[PDB]
Amino acid sequence: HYEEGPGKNIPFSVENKWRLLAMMTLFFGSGFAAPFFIVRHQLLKK
Amino acid sequence: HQTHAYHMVNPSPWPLTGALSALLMTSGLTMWFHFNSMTLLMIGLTTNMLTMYQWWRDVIRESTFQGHHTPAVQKGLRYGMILFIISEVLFFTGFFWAFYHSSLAPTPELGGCWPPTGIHPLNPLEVPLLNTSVLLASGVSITWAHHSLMEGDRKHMLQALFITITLGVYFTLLQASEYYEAPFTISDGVYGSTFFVATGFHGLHVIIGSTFLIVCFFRQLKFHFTSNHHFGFEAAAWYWHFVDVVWLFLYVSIYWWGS
Amino acid sequence: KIKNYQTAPFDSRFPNQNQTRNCWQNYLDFHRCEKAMTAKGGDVSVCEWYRRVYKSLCPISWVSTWDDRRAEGTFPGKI
Amino acid sequence: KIKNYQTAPFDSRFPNQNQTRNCWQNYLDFHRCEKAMTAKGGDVSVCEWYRRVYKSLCPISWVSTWDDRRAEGTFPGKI
Amino acid sequence: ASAAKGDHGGTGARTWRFLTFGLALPSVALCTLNSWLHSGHRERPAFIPYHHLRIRTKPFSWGDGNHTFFHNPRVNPLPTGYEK
Amino acid sequence: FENRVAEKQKLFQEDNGLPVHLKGGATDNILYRVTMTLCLGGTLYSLYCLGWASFPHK
Amino acid sequence: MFINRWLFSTNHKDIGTLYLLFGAWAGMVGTALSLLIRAELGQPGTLLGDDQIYNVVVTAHAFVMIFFMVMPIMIGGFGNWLVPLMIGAPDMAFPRMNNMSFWLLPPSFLLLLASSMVEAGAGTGWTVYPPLAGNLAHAGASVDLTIFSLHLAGVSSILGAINFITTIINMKPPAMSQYQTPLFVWSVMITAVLLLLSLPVLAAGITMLLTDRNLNTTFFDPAGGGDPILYQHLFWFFGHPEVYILILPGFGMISHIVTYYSGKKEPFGYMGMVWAMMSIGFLGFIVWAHHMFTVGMDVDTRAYFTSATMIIAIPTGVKVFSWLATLHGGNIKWSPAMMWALGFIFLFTVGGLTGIVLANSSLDIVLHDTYYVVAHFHYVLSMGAVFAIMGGFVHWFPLFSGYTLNDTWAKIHFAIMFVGVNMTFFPQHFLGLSGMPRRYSDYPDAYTMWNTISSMGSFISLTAVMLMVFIIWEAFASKREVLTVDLTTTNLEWLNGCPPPYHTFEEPTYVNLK
Amino acid sequence: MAYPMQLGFQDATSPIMEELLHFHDHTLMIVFLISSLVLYIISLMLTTKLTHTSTMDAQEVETIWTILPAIILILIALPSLRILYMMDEINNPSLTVKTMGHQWYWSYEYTDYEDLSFDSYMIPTSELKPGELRLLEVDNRVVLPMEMTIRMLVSSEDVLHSWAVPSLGLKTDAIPGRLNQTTLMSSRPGLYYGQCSEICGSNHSFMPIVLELVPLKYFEKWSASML
Ligand SMILES: CCCCCCCCCCCCCCCCCC(=O)OCC(COC(=O)CCCCCCCCCCCCCCCCC)OC(=O)CCCCCCCCCCCCCCCCC
Ligand code: HEA
Ligand code: HEA
Ligand SMILES: CCCCC/C=C\C/C=C\C/C=C\C/C=C\CCCC(=O)O[C@H](COC(=O)CCCCCCCCCCCCCCCCC)COP(=O)(O)OCCN
Ligand SMILES: CCCCC/C=C\C/C=C\C/C=C\C/C=C\CCCC(=O)O[C@H](COC(=O)CCCCCCCCCCCCCCCCC)COP(=O)(O)OCCN
Ligand SMILES: CCCCC/C=C/C/C=C\CCCCCCCC(=O)O[C@H](COC(=O)CCCCCCCCCCCCCCC)COP(=O)(O)OCC[N+](C)(C)C
Ligand SMILES: CCCCCC/C=C\CCCCCCCCCC(=O)O[C@H](COC(=O)CCCCCCCCCCCCCCC)COP(=O)(O)OC[C@@H](O)CO
Ligand SMILES: CCCCCC/C=C\CCCCCCCCCC(=O)O[C@H](COC(=O)CCCCCCCCCCCCCCC)COP(=O)(O)OC[C@@H](O)CO
Ligand SMILES: CCCCCC/C=C\CCCCCCCCCC(=O)O[C@H](COC(=O)CCCCCCCCCCCCCCC)COP(=O)(O)OC[C@@H](O)CO
Ligand SMILES: CCCCCCCCCCO[C@H]1O[C@H](CO)[C@@H](O[C@H]2O[C@@H](CO)[C@@H](O)[C@H](O)[C@@H]2O)[C@@H](O)[C@H]1O
Ligand SMILES: C[C@H](CCC(=O)O)[C@H]1CC[C@@H]2[C@H]3[C@H](O)C[C@@H]4C[C@@H](O)CC[C@]4(C)[C@@H]3C[C@@H](O)[C@@]21C
Ligand SMILES: C[C@H](CCC(=O)O)[C@H]1CC[C@H]2[C@@H]3[C@H](O)C[C@@H]4C[C@H](O)CC[C@]4(C)[C@H]3C[C@H](O)[C@]12C
Ligand SMILES: C[C@H](CCC(=O)O)[C@H]1CC[C@H]2[C@@H]3[C@H](O)C[C@@H]4C[C@H](O)CC[C@]4(C)[C@H]3C[C@H](O)[C@]12C
Ligand code: CUA
Ligand SMILES: [Cu+2]
Ligand SMILES: [Mg+2]
Ligand code: NA
Repeated sequence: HYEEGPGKNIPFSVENKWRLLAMMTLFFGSGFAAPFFIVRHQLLKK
Repeated sequence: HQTHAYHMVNPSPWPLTGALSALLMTSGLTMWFHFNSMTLLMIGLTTNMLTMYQWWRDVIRESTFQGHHTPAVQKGLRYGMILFIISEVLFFTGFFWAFYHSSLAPTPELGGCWPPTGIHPLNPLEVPLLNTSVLLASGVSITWAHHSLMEGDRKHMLQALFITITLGVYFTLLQASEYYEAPFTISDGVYGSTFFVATGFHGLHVIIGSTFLIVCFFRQLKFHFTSNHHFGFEAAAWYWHFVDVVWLFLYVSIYWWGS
Repeated sequence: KIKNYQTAPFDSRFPNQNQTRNCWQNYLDFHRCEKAMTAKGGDVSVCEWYRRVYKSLCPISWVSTWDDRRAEGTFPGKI
Repeated sequence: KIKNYQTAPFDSRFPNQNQTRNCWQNYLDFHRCEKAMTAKGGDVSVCEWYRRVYKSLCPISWVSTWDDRRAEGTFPGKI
Repeated sequence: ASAAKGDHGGTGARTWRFLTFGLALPSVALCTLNSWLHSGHRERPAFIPYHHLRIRTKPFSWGDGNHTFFHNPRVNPLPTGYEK
Repeated sequence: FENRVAEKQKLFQEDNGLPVHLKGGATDNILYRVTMTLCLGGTLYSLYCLGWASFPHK
Repeated sequence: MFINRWLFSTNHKDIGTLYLLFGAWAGMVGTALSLLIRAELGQPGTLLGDDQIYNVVVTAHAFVMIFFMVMPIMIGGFGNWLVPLMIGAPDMAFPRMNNMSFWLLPPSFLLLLASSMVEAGAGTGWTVYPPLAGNLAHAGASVDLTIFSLHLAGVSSILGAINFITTIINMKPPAMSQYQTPLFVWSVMITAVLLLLSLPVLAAGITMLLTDRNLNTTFFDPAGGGDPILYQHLFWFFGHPEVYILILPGFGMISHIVTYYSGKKEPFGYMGMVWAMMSIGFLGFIVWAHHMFTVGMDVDTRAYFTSATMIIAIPTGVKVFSWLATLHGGNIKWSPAMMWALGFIFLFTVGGLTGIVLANSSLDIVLHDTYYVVAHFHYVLSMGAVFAIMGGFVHWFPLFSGYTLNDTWAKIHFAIMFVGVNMTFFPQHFLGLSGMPRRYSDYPDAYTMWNTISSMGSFISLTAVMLMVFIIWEAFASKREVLTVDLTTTNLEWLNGCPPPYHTFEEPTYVNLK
Repeated sequence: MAYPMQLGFQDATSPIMEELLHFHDHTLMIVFLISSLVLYIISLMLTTKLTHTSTMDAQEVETIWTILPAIILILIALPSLRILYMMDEINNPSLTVKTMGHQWYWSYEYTDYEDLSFDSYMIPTSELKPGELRLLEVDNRVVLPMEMTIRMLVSSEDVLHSWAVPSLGLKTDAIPGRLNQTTLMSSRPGLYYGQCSEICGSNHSFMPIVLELVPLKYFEKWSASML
């Protein structure tokens, strides 16, 4: 069986709030950054 | 322990393999259409077949072998199949809409008439009529198969089901031959477009339907069905009637009225 | 003669925003009439009205394409 | 001119035993043509073929009734 | 409608089998007779390069890109006409 | 043919803690590993194809 | 154990969590795209390039916000999490198929990203109209990857619809009739019915565009006797129901939030609310041509579509007044969720009203394809749908996670967002009335002031989005565990604690028939 | 054209656009009234310590909020449909002009008598003469006779485009293989601008429409000289 309770019903860990901040930063940051880099990609092709 | 009658399904990998196989097939179609390669498509079709095979195998294991299909579970599966068929009906509706739109207001490029100038339609009284008698006949034989199963008659259920399948195959072979013989092609304007895409998707459904019936035939051979519990057969029969009704609309609309 | 045409008048047969058929019809009519007159020994001046109307309504590229096709033998319409 | 007519030839548009529309169509065609020619300043001789065909096919009483009705203003066909 | 036969006292397996062999299959046999009679290759019409037919906006992803999937040499002309 | 459903019922109800998709035996394992390998490998390959198509080959 | 739980899930809660995560990520992508749009229009001139790269951005912004953010969050996230709990069900009818609806989304999203990576992207508008979207004006794989993305998202939603309808009809307690289920459950079922009926038509239509592009069919090509307008009919037949699919679950959550924070045990006029959602769902299938008032249709067809479209204001009006009537006499709790709901009621009404202005085919001649339309839909989507999602998120976050957010920070988040979206979209009404066209990378000089103010408002919204990420972090970082929740007698989803155990309702609820 | 900081519609140049302005004023008042009424009621519900949390009956007040909106919708539909039908009235034009959309410019054809036709491209910003409008000027304007009923036929030779002139209340999609009709009638002489209103690719933002309305006499001379 699986772990249950606050902080245990999720695919990411919230054991360390700083490691968590790193996770969330990469997660949400990669999403927000993607369009900018795709725009850069399109501009650097021609 | 649970005190409800519903099915708590074991964690399964098939939803993921199925989703990935969808990515491989669409990626694959793109590679084929634009980068002249069928590698991705081949892998996609293979993992798709493997996913469906294992997923449905597990459903049989959960029901026939483990007894998880209580009346409540079976009731839900009934709604599920009816809903699926409804969405299939709406899919075809889009193709019929395209057909009527084009045929009721023939544009000047067609000669302002329907069928377009240069198009020589198949005779609806020849193979298309035969195809119609074939599917209607299979609708009768599958009903005999259903009653035989309910009456606990194994031999006649198998016999009727075999006849139903043979008829579906006959239709498929006839259609394949008609496709080859047709003087018009999919590239012959909107007439060929509507004709081949609509009858083509219908032919695909006949193949899917026949396969479903074949699965039932072998599950029957293996004594999976009881005279009272045989949802797989019921679903296959509902799907088969759907395929039959879509053909009747195609026959009347495209082959007859549209000629 | 019974002319003095400004532009193609309202035609009750084609009263809506889509005027595609109006152009098509008149183009057909002119070429059918022109063929009948050139054949039976008569004058194409009777086909004038249709010529003026289709000329007024039909995009130049349409008329040009249709003309090219009638010459090529690939015009889909009946003339 | 282009004639030397014996009788109305086979017409692929009316290949069946019921020939009612063949007569009607040619009667309409002649009177439509005759109206177009007498109008735009031309000659009715171009309409000859239709006249010969309908005269050959149409019962005298039908032509007679239709003629009376065109005169009376009660002809239901479009001319 | 009501057809032209009768039963209805109880539509069961025997009845549906009766319909399968007494009505359905015979119908299929007749239509199979009719079809494998009115067949015979009808003479292919003269080719006319109509612009609304033999469409080619992008080559097909198979063969030489100019032949339809179920191309029949005998009855399907290419945009340039029938084949040799 | 003879009715062997009871044998299959015994096998699939055997308390061995295996999920239904692997409860049939060693073959289930193989088929699963084949399926998953083709899926993940095929996905990696599609990513590679995307990378290739993303750039012009002038 | 990690893989079995998160990749092989057959649990409605975990699957709902995956959807919420996916939708949150998609929201960041959609926000970035909206920033690129407003950066390009922030001052006269060209920033990124011509209309192609600009419209590839506009097109992706729409697809991401609609298909990857709103639908996954509302239906897949809140739907999966709450529906089973609200009817006391042990899980969804098809728990395994439910997992596939989720897993089809990442591949679908990958195809969308692929389409913008290859060639020059698909700069067609989210409506993907041919011939611009055809193989001559948009040669290459881009548009084909876009169509495939829609196919996968389509299959995901259709299977999801089948699962929700079956669960809602078949898995309520024996004594509970359909007229005893919460309004959110009603909103999800109706939404599922709209999805089941509309997506297959879209699928038919985009498949025909695919064949026109790759198999030489000519459904939309006049050269073969086709018609570009046929595509529009097929698209919009799905397109209008789609906008109601985007707002219905929102209406459902608003009913729960307004009732809850008004300290009421029930929403005002329950049966009228059910009637209203059903009517809206029905009417939503017979008004599609209002997206085609300038294509050249007969005047009678246009008079019909104008009339049919306005009727929806009646049932929608019943819902608005019922929400106000639920607030009436309440012991109002000014929580952050309530704020989002109150903003929704007002802002959605404004957006709906401008929709009624657009319903008039006469006026629409001048407003069509201008920023007046963009203003209308962003009030109902970026304020309506989004506020419902934010309200539901702050209200149920404690339930899903077991932790509480900081209310003050959440109220600050609401204030910033409220200013941002209004500053962004209100001026767009002026731009529309005055004639600024949609899908333009640059505009005539006269439109400069309003475009400048609109782009500044979009930056304020960005600040709100960044703050929200921090707020969620702070909740998980501090770990304030939930103890008690009020009104559980009329909010069954909270009755199993926060978060509820993996398996809930193993022993079903007891409900007498009397 | 639109001017800096404009809030509403461009001034009406045709009788029909005038008609739309009054219909919009009528509709907008209702929009303001309903939206402010809703905002007011929200504030009213939220500003009292008095409570009533027991079950409230609804089959009474729902008659009010069903009949009222129904009446209001009819009050909007009546003038809306009157205008709709008015735009469809048979008017019998004195001139027919065709316009074909292209990627990315418009071509015009005046083929009633002579076979006159020309392309109309946007003047590049680098090329504007002092005082000219950026993105709005074209090399060849659509010269038309003022105070006359003109039939405009719109189509396209490639992708979809849309021919619009806001000051005249016009917007007709340009669809390949289709000939859409609209009628134009300017109450005044002058220059009237519009822009392509259907996404058509790379230069969708840069293919404007400029109408030049002059008296019949000048229209004729211009006709001749443009041979
Ligand atoms: C941000 C830029 C602002 C620029 C302002 C105008 C400058 C005028 C100079 C100088 C002014 C005088 C000289 C010019 C007169 C031109 C008359 C004209 O041609 O007339 C037509 C024009 C102009 O209309 C006007 O006559 C302007 C009306 C402005 C109403 C503003 C409500 C604003 C609320 C909060 C501030 C805005 C942001 C939040 C908005 C939140 C949603 C409303 O075009 C419109 O129709 C624009 C509006 C479209 C429809 C929106 C409908 C629902 C809106 C609000 C309901 C609020 C109810 C509660 C009461 C309000 C509660 C908050
Ligand atoms: C749901 C739909 C949605 C949403 C929310 C938005 C939001 C925004 N949109 Fe819009 N937009 C569309 C759908 C949407 N849009 C569509 C359909 C089009 C038409 C496309 C076409 O023409 O083809 C369009 C077009 C469009 C244009 C017109 C482009 C043109 O015609 O040239 C502009 C211009 O300013 C614009 C701007 C913005 C901005 C600044 C926002 C900002 O308000 C965004 C602010 C950020 C958010 C509101 C996201 C927050 C949500 C989350 C991050 C989830 C959080 C996670 C949890 C709570 C779990 N959008
Ligand atoms: C959440 C999404 C959503 C919702 C719910 C709606 C709701 C409505 N929409 Fe909107 N609409 C869109 C999303 C949405 N729309 C999008 C995305 C587009 C553009 C697509 C594109 O081109 O890309 C669009 C486009 C659009 C057009 C096409 C305009 C054009 O392209 O030229 C029209 C036309 O009629 C329209 C009308 C309406 C109407 C009448 C409603 C009605 O449902 C609103 C009813 C609500 C009210 C009226 C307010 C509450 C009522 C009261 C307080 C009662 C009293 C009121 C009266 C008496 C009037 N919409
Ligand atoms: C024997 C009868 C049964 C029909 C199907 C059997 C074999 C064909 C292979 C797959 C067909 C499946 C669905 C139909 C899709 C396109 C129409 C095909 C119907 C067909 O087979 O039409 C043929 C064209 O083949 C063509 O291009 C076909 C080219 C094959 C490539 C398939 C293209 C794949 C596109 C699929 C889109 C998938 C999207 C579906 C989404 C579903 C909902 C999300 C007709 O042949 P022809 O030579 O033009 O004329 C005959 C002249 N003698
Ligand atoms: C020109 C166009 C061309 C294209 C046309 C193409 C094809 C034509 C169309 C159709 C023909 C095809 C196949 C027909 C054959 C079999 C279908 C199966 C039906 C069947 O056999 O149904 C049975 C009974 O009826 C039941 O389901 C009854 C219960 C049904 C439940 C599912 C429905 C729920 C979905 C939403 C509800 C709608 C609400 C209506 C009110 C709305 C008001 C506006 C099975 O039982 P069950 O589910 O346990 O229900 C228990 C109730 N006795
Ligand atoms: C286009 C826009 C349209 C504009 C909208 C117009 C809004 C309508 C305006 C007024 C509605 C008038 C309703 C009158 C109801 C009387 C209220 C009352 O007082 O509420 C109850 C009645 O129950 C009941 O109807 C149940 C309680 C009240 C039921 C109605 C209250 C809801 C009213 C709406 C709330 C505001 C939202 C307005 C929406 C715009 C009280 O019960 P009793 O006195 O028997 O028991 C108390 C015991 N005694 C006997 C000792 C006193
Ligand atoms: C259905 C019960 C409700 C009853 C309400 C009626 C609503 C729809 C049914 C009516 C359809 C037949 C009407 C055709 C008669 C007109 C002939 C015609 O010509 O209409 C044509 C299109 O019709 C077409 O495809 C029509 C194509 C169909 C579009 C309708 C969409 C609804 C389908 C979804 C419903 C799912 C049902 C599930 C099936 C069991 C073309 O359009 P025109 O504007 O003429 O263009 C010609 C111009 O050159 C001149 O202006
Ligand atoms: C060349 C051929 C390849 C082409 C691709 C597709 C190929 C084959 C598709 C054929 C479908 C096969 C389905 C087999 C399902 C077997 C499992 C089954 O039928 O499972 C049954 C449940 O029904 C269930 O889940 C019902 C399951 C519903 C499945 C029906 C779905 C059809 C799939 C269509 C997919 C394509 C869509 C169209 C594309 C545009 C098990 O319950 P019972 O029967 O009551 O047994 C219990 C008793 O024994 C107790 O005593
Ligand atoms: C360009 C090409 C695009 C290609 C996209 C392809 C997308 C996916 C491809 C791979 C998917 C195939 C894998 C098999 C799926 C079977 C689902 C199924 O059979 O699901 C069943 C439920 O749906 C039911 O019955 C009834 C519903 C049956 C649905 C069958 C699934 C077919 C998927 C295609 C749908 C197309 C949509 C049609 C409309 C256009 C069973 O439910 P489970 O939760 O499993 O178990 C519950 C247990 O109690 C059973 O004992
Ligand atoms: C929603 C369900 C639908 C899913 C998608 C349907 C997938 C359809 C697959 C079609 O695949 C094929 O592709 C080919 C093209 O490569 C063929 O080979 C051929 O193509 C060639 C390659 O150029 C030639 O060498 C040969 O002659 C030959 O005909 C071919 O037989 C066929 O199998
Ligand atoms: C073997 C089995 C009898 C029952 C049993 O398995 O004990 C018999 C009875 C009826 C079945 C047959 C049916 O009569 C229908 C078919 C008729 C034949 O022409 C070919 C095989 C055929 C497809 C079947 C094969 C046969 O082996 C079956 C399966
Ligand atoms: C828009 C659609 C045609 C789509 C197409 O061209 O493919 C057509 C088909 C049938 C039409 C409807 C039917 O002809 C019945 C009605 C006729 C009235 O004159 C207008 C509304 C009316 C309700 C029509 C509206 C609209 O023009 C419909 C719905
Ligand atoms: C009859 C039905 C359910 C009542 C119940 O069983 O509780 C109720 C629910 C909502 C009601 C409708 C809504 O209140 C909206 C409308 C209100 C008007 O007062 C009468 C008609 C009106 C259209 C109502 C008719 C009828 O009383 C409905 C449809
Ligand atoms: Cu031309 Cu936009
Ligand atoms: Cu709509
Ligand atoms: Mg448009
Ligand atoms: Na710009």
